[PDB]
Amino acid sequence: REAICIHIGQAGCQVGNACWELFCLEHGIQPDGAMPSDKTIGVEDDAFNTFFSETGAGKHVPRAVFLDLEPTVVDEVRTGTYRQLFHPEQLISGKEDAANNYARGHYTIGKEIVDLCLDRIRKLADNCTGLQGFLVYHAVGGGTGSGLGALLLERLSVDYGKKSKLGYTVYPSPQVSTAVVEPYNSVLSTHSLLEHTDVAAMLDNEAIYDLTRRNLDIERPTYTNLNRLIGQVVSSLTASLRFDGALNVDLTEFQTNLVPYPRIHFVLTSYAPVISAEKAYHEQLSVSEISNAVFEPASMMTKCDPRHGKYMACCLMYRGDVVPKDVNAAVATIKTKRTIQFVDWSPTGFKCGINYQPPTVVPGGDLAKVQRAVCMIANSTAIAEVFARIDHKFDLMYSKRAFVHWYVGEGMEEGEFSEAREDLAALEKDYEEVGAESADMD
Amino acid sequence: REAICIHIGQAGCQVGNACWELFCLEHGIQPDGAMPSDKTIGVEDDAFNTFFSETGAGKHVPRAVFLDLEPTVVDEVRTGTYRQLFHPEQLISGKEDAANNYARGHYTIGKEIVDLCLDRIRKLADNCTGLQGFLVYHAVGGGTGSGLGALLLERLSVDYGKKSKLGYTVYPSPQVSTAVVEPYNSVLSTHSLLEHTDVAAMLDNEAIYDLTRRNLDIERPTYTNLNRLIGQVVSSLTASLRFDGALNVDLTEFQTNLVPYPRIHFVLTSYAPVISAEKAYHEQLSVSEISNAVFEPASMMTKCDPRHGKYMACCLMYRGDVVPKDVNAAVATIKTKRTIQFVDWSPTGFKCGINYQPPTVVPGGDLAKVQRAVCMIANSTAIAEVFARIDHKFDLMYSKRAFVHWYVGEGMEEGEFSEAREDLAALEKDYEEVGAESADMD
Amino acid sequence: LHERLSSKISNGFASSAYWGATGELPP
Amino acid sequence: KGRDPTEKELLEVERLYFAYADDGAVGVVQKPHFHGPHMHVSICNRKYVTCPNQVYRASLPAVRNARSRFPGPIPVWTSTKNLHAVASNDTYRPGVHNVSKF
Amino acid sequence: REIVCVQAGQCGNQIGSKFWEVISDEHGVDPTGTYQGDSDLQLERINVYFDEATGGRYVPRSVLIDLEPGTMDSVRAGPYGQIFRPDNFIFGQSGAGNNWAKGHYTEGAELIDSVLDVCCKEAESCDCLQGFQICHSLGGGTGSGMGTLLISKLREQYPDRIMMTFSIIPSPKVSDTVVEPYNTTLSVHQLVENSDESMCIDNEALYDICFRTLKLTTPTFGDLNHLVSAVVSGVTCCLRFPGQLNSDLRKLAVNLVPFPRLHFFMMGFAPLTSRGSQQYRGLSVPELTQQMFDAKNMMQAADPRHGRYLTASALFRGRMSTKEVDEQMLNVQNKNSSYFIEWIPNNIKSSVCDIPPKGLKMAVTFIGNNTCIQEMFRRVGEQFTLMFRRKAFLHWYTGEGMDEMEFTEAESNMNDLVSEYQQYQDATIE
Amino acid sequence: REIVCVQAGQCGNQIGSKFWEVISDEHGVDPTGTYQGDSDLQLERINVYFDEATGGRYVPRSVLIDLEPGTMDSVRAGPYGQIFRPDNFIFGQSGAGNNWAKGHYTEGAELIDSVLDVCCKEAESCDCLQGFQICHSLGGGTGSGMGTLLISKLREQYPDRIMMTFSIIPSPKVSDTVVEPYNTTLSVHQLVENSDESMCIDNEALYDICFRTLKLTTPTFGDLNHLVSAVVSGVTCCLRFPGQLNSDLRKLAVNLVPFPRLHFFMMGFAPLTSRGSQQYRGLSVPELTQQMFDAKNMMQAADPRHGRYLTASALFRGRMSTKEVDEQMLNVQNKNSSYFIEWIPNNIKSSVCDIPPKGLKMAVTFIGNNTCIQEMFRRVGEQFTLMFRRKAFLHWYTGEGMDEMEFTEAESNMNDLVSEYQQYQDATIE
Amino acid sequence: RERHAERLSIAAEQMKQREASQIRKKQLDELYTNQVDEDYFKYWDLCM
Ligand SMILES: Nc1nc2c(ncn2[C@@H]2O[C@H](COP(=O)(O)OP(=O)(O)OP(=O)(O)O)[C@@H](O)[C@H]2O)c(=O)[nH]1
Ligand SMILES: Nc1nc2c(ncn2[C@@H]2O[C@H](COP(=O)(O)OP(=O)(O)OP(=O)(O)O)[C@@H](O)[C@H]2O)c(=O)[nH]1
Ligand SMILES: Nc1nc2c(ncn2[C@@H]2O[C@H](COP(=O)(O)OP(=O)(O)O)[C@@H](O)[C@H]2O)c(=O)[nH]1
Ligand SMILES: Nc1nc2c(ncn2[C@@H]2O[C@H](COP(=O)(O)OP(=O)(O)O)[C@@H](O)[C@H]2O)c(=O)[nH]1
Ligand SMILES: [Mg+2]
Ligand SMILES: [Mg+2]
Repeated sequence: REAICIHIGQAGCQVGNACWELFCLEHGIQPDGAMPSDKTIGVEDDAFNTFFSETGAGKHVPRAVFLDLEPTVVDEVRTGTYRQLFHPEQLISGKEDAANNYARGHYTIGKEIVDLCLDRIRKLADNCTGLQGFLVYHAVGGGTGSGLGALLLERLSVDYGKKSKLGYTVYPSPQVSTAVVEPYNSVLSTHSLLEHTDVAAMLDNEAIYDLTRRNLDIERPTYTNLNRLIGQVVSSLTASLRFDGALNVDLTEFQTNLVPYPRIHFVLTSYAPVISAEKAYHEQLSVSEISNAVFEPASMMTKCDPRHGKYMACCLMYRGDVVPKDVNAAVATIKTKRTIQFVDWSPTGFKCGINYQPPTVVPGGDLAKVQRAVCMIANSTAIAEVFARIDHKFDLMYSKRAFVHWYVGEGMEEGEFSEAREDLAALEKDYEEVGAESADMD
Repeated sequence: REAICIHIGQAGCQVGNACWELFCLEHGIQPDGAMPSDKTIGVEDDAFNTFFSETGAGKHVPRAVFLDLEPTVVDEVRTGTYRQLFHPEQLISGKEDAANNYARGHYTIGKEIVDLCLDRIRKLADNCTGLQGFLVYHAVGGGTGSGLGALLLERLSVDYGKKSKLGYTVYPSPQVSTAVVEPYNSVLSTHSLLEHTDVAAMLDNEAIYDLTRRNLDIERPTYTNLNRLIGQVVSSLTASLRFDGALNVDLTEFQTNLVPYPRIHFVLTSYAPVISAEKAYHEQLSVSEISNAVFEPASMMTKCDPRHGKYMACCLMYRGDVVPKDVNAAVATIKTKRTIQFVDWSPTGFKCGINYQPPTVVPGGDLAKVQRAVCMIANSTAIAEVFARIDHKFDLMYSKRAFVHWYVGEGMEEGEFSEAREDLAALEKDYEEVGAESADMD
Repeated sequence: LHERLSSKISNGFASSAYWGATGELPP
Repeated sequence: KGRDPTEKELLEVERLYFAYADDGAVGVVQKPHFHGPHMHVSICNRKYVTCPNQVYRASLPAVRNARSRFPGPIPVWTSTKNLHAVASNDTYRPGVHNVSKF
Repeated sequence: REIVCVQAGQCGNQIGSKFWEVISDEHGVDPTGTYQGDSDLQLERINVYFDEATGGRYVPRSVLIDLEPGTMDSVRAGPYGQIFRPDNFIFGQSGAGNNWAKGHYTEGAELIDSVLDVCCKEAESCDCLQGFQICHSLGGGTGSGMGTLLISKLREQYPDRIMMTFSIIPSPKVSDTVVEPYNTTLSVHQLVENSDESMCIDNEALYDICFRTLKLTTPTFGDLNHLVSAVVSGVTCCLRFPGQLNSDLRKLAVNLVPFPRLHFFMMGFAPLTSRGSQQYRGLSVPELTQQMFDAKNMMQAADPRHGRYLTASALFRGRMSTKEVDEQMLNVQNKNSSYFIEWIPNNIKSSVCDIPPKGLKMAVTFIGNNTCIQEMFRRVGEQFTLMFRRKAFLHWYTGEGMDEMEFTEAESNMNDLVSEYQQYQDATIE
Repeated sequence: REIVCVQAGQCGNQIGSKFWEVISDEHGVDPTGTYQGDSDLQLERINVYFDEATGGRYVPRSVLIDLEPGTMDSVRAGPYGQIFRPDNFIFGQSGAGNNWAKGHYTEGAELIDSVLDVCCKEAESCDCLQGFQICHSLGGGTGSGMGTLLISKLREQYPDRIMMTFSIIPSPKVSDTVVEPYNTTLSVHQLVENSDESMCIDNEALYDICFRTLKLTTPTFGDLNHLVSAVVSGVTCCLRFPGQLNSDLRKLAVNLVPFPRLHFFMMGFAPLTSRGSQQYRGLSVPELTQQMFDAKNMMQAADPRHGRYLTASALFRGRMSTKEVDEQMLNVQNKNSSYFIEWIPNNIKSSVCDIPPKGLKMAVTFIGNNTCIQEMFRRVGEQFTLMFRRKAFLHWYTGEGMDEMEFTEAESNMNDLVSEYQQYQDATIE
Repeated sequence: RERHAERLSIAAEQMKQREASQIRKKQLDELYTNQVDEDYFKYWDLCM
């Protein structure tokens, strides 16, 4: 039933604004925390309970924390439109940033703030009766997102134990870039993240820019568009908890179905009817068409091509007016294709979910209104290329010790670079070896 | 049931405008794509489905793609009268033309554009349940039509396999000419077309100009007249799929009846009651008169005389108010003629078709209104003369390597000229060998 | 005379692929 | 042509630029490209430092200093002998000889 | 598909001023830069020659270069001069002195970096760049030296695009300057290597056009530059308006040039007729076809009757039938077979465009590749050999720094161009 | 996050006066100190540059230091002079005499304790202190000597903060004083040890900006100081207003400096254009980026084309799409790839801020770390070697008390800085 | 019949969204173009 959201740094807070806008508008909570219940349904309703708690006077308050080291974005949230929705203790802000240094976030500054975060999360978790996981939003390219996200996930993993942790992660894009030191922070993040996360979903801004140019008709997209797409994806995945349906899917089902070996937990994500109103009105949008859509690499929100690898597992979420026979016919058609390949040790490649609630339309939004949608998360060996290019860029800089004095001054041993780079080399070899056919190994 | 139309370059898009105008007017779809609401017929007809698909709100959209390398013609279609009919994805336009270079279309530019075209065609083929062939319109005289048409037909032939591919092709006229380098592009196109097309129909503008001068009373014809004639021919051939009749003819029947050996697949086409309104009232137009008309060389749409060769197979399509007994009596009278000769290995020379739907009348058109029409496609050895003349033109220029540096600069080996010219020489010898009587060889 | 020549310059801007096309359906 | 070339016709070897193909054949570059960076234009624009059409080795051409002249209409340039002396158009042109690799 | 213009020297800047007047008239752009046109067809391709400046305004994508600012103050003072961007005017301080070596080596290298910076600024702003267009005279000083210098730099930087030049060459009959042969010879040597396609115009041919065909009582250099601006704006018309059979500069080059050195072309424009005669003859495709091939209407002193056509191209503007174009080109090709090079089976390309220039029902521009162009270069070489044998004015060029071997290079290159044309003229099938 | 500014000597005091005019304008502070602004966005970060005194008024956290009071009376006479706290002006009674040793050792040590006392009083009042910002010239006397003295003392007392300097250095072409090389060499020796990040400006480059780009008819030192005040106020804009991608001085340092000695940077600001020309070209992100990398718009005499970029940073102000910023910065990195150091895979950081500088809808400031800065230091070292070999003026410095060994140490340290830049400037194919 | 009517209503809603999106696109394009006023040139050419 309940889930707690943790938003870290700039990308995570900005994506949080779009997420909470959507969850408010879909459930019907006013920006000041109220529910104008006007229906004659006779008995009350509970779908909000996953994301909101009531005090008793009927105000709603949400199950989230916003964590940042710089004040500006959280103070912008404090002064914005949703001022009265959040509890002021939930919005935590430090004085100064981690300056794109993972070492500064992890060792120097995040170590002071981290205990307040755990006290707030504990205070939330005590006001629950069926918590079934954490959703975490952060970017691994920046200093506080990497350092404090890793430190906080380590502490959470010790304190809460078996509870599942599902990450939505913005990785450094393969040729658009915003800062020089992105490879060092991403390598060190991935080193910490390997041990302490159950499924990690990867996003690249370059892919969502391509998708918004190609599918939507937007010449000049900005982060609010990308954040609204991410919010739609998270709403699709969590809808199985919140509304009636034929085949529900609990958050624990993802980890069991998607991860074959404990290091192989990085998944690709795509969403089908990303479409403009003029295209939406030029075409019918049947189940088989959107099922065909989720497998094209042009639909993905991460810049990787799955045609350079083999699929290991697929998880397909359908929401809206869909019938199981059409899902079966679609999946059988996908299975027929010759350019779609599964590893020979994974014969039963699919997990299905079917929910009746269609996706909500946001007043200022750019997506069309549609009767049905499908969302996919999938595990594929093609992902090894993302690590290989990050590792190549790391090798290029570290071969000349390009920036190391900053990291050593802010508290990190030089040895940590070699350890992390060797761990990522072993991860590359794992993805190379797992993809080797069984007939060759006798 | 379904057929997909592919329009390439300038001639193919302009002929497409006339074709889709005709198919709309024949079925009754309005320019905005909605059936008229004033009619109260009560029945809910589906015959359009061969060429249109419905979304569900009742708009119609057509099963076609328009492919060009220059923007201007496709932007004219986008801004024209049928703007709202087409889905915008179907109208594909590049930045710059193939500049009358087959090499530029095939190697440099079409190789870049071809994957978008293949993805659109795939998206069409996924929305079918009884696809029974591709119709392709292009000219082999220009650079993008030859190079990208060949490359795309080759890719279609690998991807779709056994499915039939029928081409409507504009060959270089024997004295009307538009560009200097036409022989090179036509030879290099034809080299690819031998392997990768099931039937190819050839058209020459000089013949349609002669036909519009002699039969119609038009002193100053232009391409819109020719394109309306071509549209009528395509409507006659595809009418067998769409309306009730005595003897239907599926698109797969053409290849079985017309092609004796796998290289001998180029056929001549003609159409009978091309007549003006003032002549139409001086003359009756019975079955036997139009059957006698289709055999005169003044009726042909390619500048060749079939009296210089021997027929192997003929396919006669009758549409309108015709009775089989009159078709049989006419064909037996034609068979009696002394200037019509069949090869002795082909005793049963004829295929017949009979459809009840008379030809549609277009408000601005130049053909008279007639109750019946017949259209013929036939295979004959006279066709060897067209290739022989394109060869001398190629040989005269190639003797001095007159333009080859353009082709070599745009990516082609000089060897490819000699290979194609030797293959066409072998095709000439094939037409000599196939036509020799068996009684002479004992 | 002047108005006729002034009107004679407006009609020089026209395209030829959809010349006279209207799209009305015969019943 | 069926004949072998004569000594006079073999002088054409000097006037042409030769190169190897990828498979080992010997050919002639019709239109050589600049040995510095240049443009190949397609559906997208791109800069190539090296391309197979180049004849000589790739190199970065020297450029003239942008701030060589005085900030004004007066005719004063920087000297060619050192980095601080000045010169004018008296008996020589100092603006044409300010090109340097670094 | 954007064109960048370069205007060099007095002749180039004046022709450019008339060209941008003609183009601004055709698209209905006011001399303040405001769009005032009356059909969307005018607006939808305005980007081809104009860039859009803020709140309404349009600016023309042209670079003006000259060695003495005398001309620049005159063009700024002209009726359309305000439209030009102030930063686009590049000028020196001392003159070219009518000397090629001075224009190429001393003041050339001084200015050339700022012109290349402006040309790069203009080129990199286009979303897709089509060829450059350059107007200059070959007989002058800054025109010849800096034009060929800039052409060489742009050819280094954009080798895959098109390079187009319009060039004025000294009359054998009415020269304005004594040292014309040196400047012409060195410039043609540069052009035959660098250019993809080059058009040549004789002022004597424009005078004969004006006096015999137009019967002008008192022609001026403005009329000659108006004829040139008319053809220049005509060649690009199919790039920027719809039509039944589109054509393009690259398609022209592919159909016109058989071998890369044979890229020198003749020019003509057909609907020319005096105000007294205009009441007597309506426009039609036969009239345009007869005038287009009439040597009275061709802009070079060499006449087609002494040579043979390798290739030709005709671009028609207006609402007209394709049948008449095809049948006219067929009838001329069949009836005139001796004037066409026989080892090419069809020499003429046709093209048809829907949109005529305002106030004309129809127009055609003719481009011809004819071997009789060899006679002009031979004549220039004769005047050069007369001057060079006696070292008549050579100390100026040698004082700038040239080795005498440069003059022998230019003579050898021009002689080889004449020889190559003469050899292809007398080739045979055997 | 509060910044403390220090302005030293006449040049520093004049630039400071123009800076505080620009900053007071952006936050709507009346010259009486009263807030008269029109949006809450102005108030919420006013603390960054102003401290609040009671009953509304705000006073600017700045220390004014000079050795002769002439400038202080001039700044008190200026239009904004009243805003400054009276106790913050520290001055002596006799000039520096254009001598580094005089400014550093004899009159320096007498005053320096009162300056440190004021700076500590100002620093300990902040709730959280950001780096210091210092403006001074290196060629002068009190600017060089007392600026570097104060920098050393503040770096001892606040080693965990940022130390940032903007510094003007004498042109080889347009100098006001004969003994400039000694003062420059000793100051660069002090800075390379003491500074965290140092920006260098040539008055010659600002004159070329004004004359070529702005076409000013009669420039004055006020214009030069406005260009400097524009870049200085632009660098801090993301500290004090909201935006889509925040940035900070420390974040700039972390991305710009690969190794601790390589901390000298070039500056530029893009939207510069004369009032006559501005009507002809609208501002846009491609235009700002193109001007931003154009060496015409860079504030030093050394040209980037003779070196290679290790790193660069661009800070954008205004309402704009992130896609255009990202794709433009990618396109510039791809198109000029030979000028970027190849062992760093992506050299550019971008940042976006919502609030532009007053009277422009959008602006960008550029900070660049380029090896061509070595040419400036080499030139100063050359002039020093000419003077030092002949003992040209050393008795003044030795009479103040300097050891010649100080001069040899400073020369050696600058020569090693030049060598470190020189190894990275040139390619090594091996 | 009920299902068909529901589909028609959704199509009408899509038409309305199309119109709103066109208006918003025009407004954003107007917002993103740059402009200059007199505060730009205030500090230059004073000769003080
Ligand atoms: N999709 C998306 N990407 C963002 C957003 N905000 C920042 N990014 C990207 O994430 C990376 C920057 O990470 P930041 O979140 O700014 O880093 P940080 O967490 O603030 O870390 P510090 O800079 O030390 O405070 C860049 O690649 C940005 O393009 C956002 O709102 N949406
Ligand atoms: N019947 C008919 N013939 C046409 C039409 N358009 C062009 N042609 C002929 O086809 C040949 C020209 O081929 P194009 O279609 O223009 O060549 P393209 O496909 O555009 O190739 P590119 O020029 O490289 O773009 C000439 O023989 C024309 O006469 C048309 O609409 N109808
Ligand atoms: N057709 C034409 N010729 C011109 C024009 N102006 C100058 N000329 C000719 O060009 C030659 C002079 O060259 P010029 O342009 O002055 O050379 P520059 O000094 O290098 O610019 C002479 O033959 C002039 O007759 C003009 O506006 N039109
Ligand atoms: N840009 C600028 N330069 C200045 C200003 N005042 C002086 N200078 C320059 O700085 C040098 C003189 O240094 P100065 O400031 O007098 O040194 P000080 O005596 O120690 O303060 C000369 O090159 C002057 O041209 C100013 O207000 N702005
Ligand atoms: Mg941050
Ligand atoms: Mg074409």
